[PDB]
Amino acid sequence: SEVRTIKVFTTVDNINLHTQVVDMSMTYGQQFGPTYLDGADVTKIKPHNSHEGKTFYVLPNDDTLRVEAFEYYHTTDPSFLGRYMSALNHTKKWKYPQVNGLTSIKWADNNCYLATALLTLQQIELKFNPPALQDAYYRARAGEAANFCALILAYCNKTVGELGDVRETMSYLFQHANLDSCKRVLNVVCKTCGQQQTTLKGVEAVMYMGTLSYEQFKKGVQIPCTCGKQATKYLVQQESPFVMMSAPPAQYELKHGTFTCASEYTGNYQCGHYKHITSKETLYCIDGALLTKSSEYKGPITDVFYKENSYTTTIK
Ligand SMILES: Cc1ccc(NC2CNC2)cc1C(=O)N[C@H](C)c1cccc(-c2ccc(CN[C@H]3CC[C@@H](O)C3)s2)c1
Ligand SMILES: [Zn+2]
Repeated sequence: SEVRTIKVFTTVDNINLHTQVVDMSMTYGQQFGPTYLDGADVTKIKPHNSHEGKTFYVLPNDDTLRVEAFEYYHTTDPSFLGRYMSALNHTKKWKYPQVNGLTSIKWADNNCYLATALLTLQQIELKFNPPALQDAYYRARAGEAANFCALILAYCNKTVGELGDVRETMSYLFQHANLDSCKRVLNVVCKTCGQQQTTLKGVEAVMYMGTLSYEQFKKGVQIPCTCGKQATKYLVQQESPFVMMSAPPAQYELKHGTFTCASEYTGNYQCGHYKHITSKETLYCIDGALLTKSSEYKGPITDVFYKENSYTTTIK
């Protein structure tokens, strides 16, 4: 029969486009290997006329594509692009309403943890190393978050519909961000073992598990020492744009102007629901597309974010 061809573009980054002549006899899979159009898998689909001039993602099967992919995503995981595309096929159908001047996500597929992560990222100063996240984060801030959400899912190895932990999600994202200048100095004091000082850099400089209260962390927290006597750990020095204080969910009171934003978590381990509390002129509770306002808050909180620049203790 007649051999028909169209010109299309292939890519791994949607920056470097590569002109290809495709036979309309054969599947994309027979000519490129696994191929995606706007996240949708077309590997086993024959080219349509409407495809002419369109861009298709392909797996890097040569050194040029492998390098462009690594430079863009900062990963060599062979399944990364397929997972990104599979997730994108879903997140492009989500609604991203502007709620309180920020981009949120209307609830679907257990995406409350992503909505809360996305709302937190918009409030804190953060530069991503992968251009993929830089580029998608810039679009997410402008209200176009489908790509950013699909990259978060891909980078965090989460299925669409699986409930995730906001603290684990932020931890992954922080590990792909420039925090080289973030520094934390801790002092642990025991009656027996004396005073020992530790300096933490990067992700460990901005995250703490065991208290929601920045003020309590500064005053001092009780931790088990090596000897088995209780010891006091306190913050001596903090240099970072923000700090993230996490703990297992507990009834907490949030007061206007004493924090930036917080993760509320109702329900049981791995099957609950996240809401985002933010401090503006009053306390805002952002629940996907749903918004409520209150002068004060009491609820089960698991993450609190406070802004920072430089803090030095007055203790000793
Ligand atoms: C949602 C989710 C997904 C995946 C994972 N995976 C693992 C962590 N990495 C691998 C976790 C969670 C999770 O649920 N996190 C919350 C913050 C959380 C964290 C820690 C503990 C708990 C809880 C314990 C008990 C609970 C029931 N309710 C309590 C809380 C308030 C009080 O009045 C009753 S929730 C949750
Ligand atoms: Zn001790």
